[PDB]
Amino acid sequence: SSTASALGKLQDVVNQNAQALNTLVKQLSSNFGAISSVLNDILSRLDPP
Amino acid sequence: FASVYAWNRKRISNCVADYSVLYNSASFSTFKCYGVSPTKLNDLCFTNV
Ligand SMILES: *[C@@H]1O[C@H](CO)[C@@H](O[C@@H]2O[C@H](CO)[C@@H](O)[C@H](O)[C@H]2NC(C)=O)[C@H](O)[C@H]1NC(C)=O
Repeated sequence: SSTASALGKLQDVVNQNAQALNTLVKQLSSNFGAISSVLNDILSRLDPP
Repeated sequence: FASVYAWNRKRISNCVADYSVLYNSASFSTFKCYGVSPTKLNDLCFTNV
């Protein structure tokens, strides 16, 4: 009841899963060498070829 | 118009431009553009030119 920080393993597992998911969803915002990171702009601005 | 070493730079803003009536003009020797498809110049909207 009083002393905390005795449940490290479960918290570590949850943290690892959440952090992996967050970094995966954050990866979507990169440019990857193109001129825009949003696909709608690149489809609506430039010639399909 | 001025010379190449003293090219005339001007700002165009706060107006409803019309490139369709200008693109169809046949008096131009060449008309080559980078980064945008000309047919999609009638729906894009910029801040200043
Ligand atoms: C200067 O103005 C004239 C006339 O306003 C333009 O001439 C037009 O040229 C196009 C293509 O050659 C024609 O389709 C139009 O019919 C012409 N206009 C008229 C009223 O007949 C000329 O293109 C303009 N030049 C510049 C550099 O803007």
